[PDB]
Amino acid sequence: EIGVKPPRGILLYGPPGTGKTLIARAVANETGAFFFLINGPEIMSKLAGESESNLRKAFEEAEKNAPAIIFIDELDAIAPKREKTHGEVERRIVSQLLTLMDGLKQRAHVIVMAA
Amino acid sequence: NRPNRLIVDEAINEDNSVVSLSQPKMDELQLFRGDTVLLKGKKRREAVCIVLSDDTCSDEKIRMNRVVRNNLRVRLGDVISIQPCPDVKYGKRIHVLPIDDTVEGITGNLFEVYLKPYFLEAYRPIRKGDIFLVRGGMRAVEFKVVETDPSPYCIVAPDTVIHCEGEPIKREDEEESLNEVGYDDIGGCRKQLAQIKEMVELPLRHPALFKEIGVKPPRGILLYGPPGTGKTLIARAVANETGAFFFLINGPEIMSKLAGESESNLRKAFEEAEKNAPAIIFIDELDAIAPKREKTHGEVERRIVSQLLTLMDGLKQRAHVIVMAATNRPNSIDPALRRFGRFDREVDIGIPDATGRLEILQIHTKNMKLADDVDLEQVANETHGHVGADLAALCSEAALQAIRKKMDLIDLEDETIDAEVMNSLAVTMDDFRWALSQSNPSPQVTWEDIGGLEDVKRELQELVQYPVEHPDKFLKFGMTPSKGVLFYGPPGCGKTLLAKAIANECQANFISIKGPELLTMWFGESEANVREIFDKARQAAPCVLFFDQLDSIAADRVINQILTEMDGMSTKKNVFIIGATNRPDIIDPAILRPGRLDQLIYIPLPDEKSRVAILKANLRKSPVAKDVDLEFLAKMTNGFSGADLTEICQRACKLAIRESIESEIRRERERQPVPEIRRDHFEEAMRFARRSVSDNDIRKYEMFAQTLSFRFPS
Ligand SMILES: Nc1ncnc2c1ncn2[C@@H]1O[C@H](COP(=O)(O)OP(=O)(O)OP(=O)(O)O)[C@@H](O)[C@H]1O
Ligand SMILES: Nc1ncnc2c1ncn2[C@@H]1O[C@H](COP(=O)(O)OP(=O)(O)OP(=O)(O)O)[C@@H](O)[C@H]1O
Ligand SMILES: Nc1ncnc2c1ncn2[C@@H]1O[C@H](COP(=O)(O)OP(=O)(O)O)[C@@H](O)[C@H]1O
Ligand SMILES: [Mg+2]
Ligand SMILES: [Mg+2]
Repeated sequence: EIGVKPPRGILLYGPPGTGKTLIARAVANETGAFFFLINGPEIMSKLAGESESNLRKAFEEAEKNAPAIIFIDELDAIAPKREKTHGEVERRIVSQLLTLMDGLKQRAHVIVMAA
Repeated sequence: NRPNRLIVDEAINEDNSVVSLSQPKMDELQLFRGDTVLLKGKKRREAVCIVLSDDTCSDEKIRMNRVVRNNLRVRLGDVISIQPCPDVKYGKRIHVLPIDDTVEGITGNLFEVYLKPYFLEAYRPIRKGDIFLVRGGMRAVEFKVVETDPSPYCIVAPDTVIHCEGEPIKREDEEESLNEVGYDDIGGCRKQLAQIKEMVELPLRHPALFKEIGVKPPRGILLYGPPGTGKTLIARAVANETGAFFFLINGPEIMSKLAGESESNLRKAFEEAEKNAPAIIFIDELDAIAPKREKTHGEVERRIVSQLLTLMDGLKQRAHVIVMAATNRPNSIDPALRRFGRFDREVDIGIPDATGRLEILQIHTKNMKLADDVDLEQVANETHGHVGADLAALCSEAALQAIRKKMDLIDLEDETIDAEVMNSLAVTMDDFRWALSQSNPSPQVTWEDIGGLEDVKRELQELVQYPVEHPDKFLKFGMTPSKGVLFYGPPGCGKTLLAKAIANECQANFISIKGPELLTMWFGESEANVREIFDKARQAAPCVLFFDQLDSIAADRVINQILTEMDGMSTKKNVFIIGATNRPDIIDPAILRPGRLDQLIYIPLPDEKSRVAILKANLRKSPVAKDVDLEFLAKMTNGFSGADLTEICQRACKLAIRESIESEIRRERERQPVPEIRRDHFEEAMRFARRSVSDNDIRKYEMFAQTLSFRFPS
């Protein structure tokens, strides 16, 4: 009614031990919306291109169970500087994540967190 | 400004089928009442309606109701074009579809209740996609025209078949089409938008014009700006209100595709662009898709860059397609892309200005429910460095403060929120003020200190201020002011503070260097020190250079470097040099020639009256009682410099301060005055002091003075 879109991406950053994934656990335990958990290195797959498809499938799994929350633990594992990345698959994964985040406005009911 | 252009006006008795035009403009267009005409507005939205006339209508205005206003995606005061729409045939079969929430809870037959009476013998002209509102039933229901036969323009005759079975239209789709994004939405870049439109639409609209002059249109347009300016928004707006087909390519979307599938996508984009000419290709974030070919760790990126190069070179401009790019780092784009023939024109999208950011805030906040108190102009002023993305984030933060203010009355655990709260909820100026609070945008010495030498100070203004005081007179009358002045005499005239005062009077920084500091006991370091000092003076212009113990500088090539750089410094006219010498005989004449040090000013020991002036200055710096006589102190300081007299004042101040503190501490301790000085302390400081400069030094300086009377004939 007031006319402002919800915040689509929240980044939790801090020194080790502060309680970021503890916040994630608390939210996953006491939120109403369906909770999807993503661990960065878990995205990797041996088959050609299956890791980007894993990120994609996670996002559409959030789509079907809307509203949803996606938690991407250890975001720096899969989101380094593409100017400094020497690997093709990692660069494709970062770009795929960027495309998903840009479409997250199209989603209209999904919120993603990262620690 | 054209007769076809008509300013939007309110309708009085015009329904969805009729529009009113003034009689003089009705004759000007050679139009007749009852004719069918084509209506064009923003965002390439058209309509067809019956044309009528109203004598109460202003000439420059056109009458059409709110529904027709919506169908043209405009508001009151906007500009639309009017043209005849000949050969609109009678309808055979047209399909209309309702809106979901407008029909929710309605279970009757849509046709009989709404459509047939509203289309009964009306001969209503309707174009595909038009939205029309029909009264009746329990509540007014909106409908969407999805299909007509013939298309797009048709007349609903009595024999026209009307059917509405199918799927209703959602509110989200209609809302997205309604708000969407136009040229008016982008604010603060009207110059850049005008340049873009004239650069891109003219080859699309008039390729023949470029053919006649014989000049090929620009092939590619490159957008470079800091992140947040709105290049993607400009791309979307161009995608909207251009007749040519628009194909959008995202750099991340192409990178995310597997190797060889990005190649196929680029090929298919160019093929579709040439197939449906005229066309536009946009590659957003060109830096993402095209890294520097010299420095790229992946072969796939180089392949994609080279494929883009070949495809853009292969464009023959007969299809007249324009490729368009946007970036955050223009230098990150490959040099081959920026060369002539590829992305030849580059458009800079800078940070919006105050009026521009006020415009941006207008569009951002016009969706938002607003109170009367909040003023957008003050917020725009307080956002000096905020770019449009920061403005949107600031709007969100202000809304969030409104939410927090209404948070206490509401409950999070509730499944629904109360209506009285939301109609009570409103954003004020204070919310924007808090958002602004959190938001983050992306000499000393004077002339009074030195007592005396007022004429010397006037000479100093003649030296320094006159070029600024009257530059026009200097321009008319050949004049290069002296850049160097020598102060010769005892170290008792305050020339050090005269330099600071002359620098301060023009608010120019002042540099002071001691004589032995220049030496370095190295073969070329000492000379390089002088050159570095002269460079500092040149770059820190306007400035004044002071060389304490300048004579001590003067086998020895350092002085010769000084002459060299003093010759060189003549190019810059606002740098000044002042010289201090302890003995005048030692300094070489080559230092004191005109062009290096042409003004010789004698610095005399302070006068007794000048000593009283120094005493007044010291009374200003430190409170002093009137029991002591300033004349007596000045008399007793004949052989003492101004510095030693000031030190006498300082010591007297110390003694009197000690006396006052001791008396007040004695009073405070017995419980458990005169910071102004007495004559006793002044006598103490007089007898403590020793002479600064003997008579012999004054004899030397006087002899130097004597080493330094005309009437023209007839
Ligand atoms: N603010 C806090 N309140 C209560 N317990 C906390 C808090 N912060 C951390 N802890 C506890 O300390 C430990 C911190 O581990 P945890 O992995 O949650 O921290 P983190 O900073 O999010 O981790 P990492 O930096 O490795 O991602 C856990 O046992 C957690 O329960
Ligand atoms: N001049 C403007 N007028 C209206 N809205 C603007 C303006 N500038 C920015 N915005 C708003 O700020 C946001 C800009 O997002 P957008 O992705 O288009 O920016 P950008 O600078 O082109 O992006 P990027 O850095 O990814 O190239 C949008 O919400 C847009 O509505
Ligand atoms: N003739 C003078 N008249 C007024 N003040 C002086 C005079 N000579 C020195 N002073 C004061 O004494 C302080 C030290 O001066 P000093 O550097 O010894 O003079 P000089 O530049 O002749 O060596 C300065 O702050 C200056 O204000
Ligand atoms: Mg953790
Ligand atoms: Mg952008």
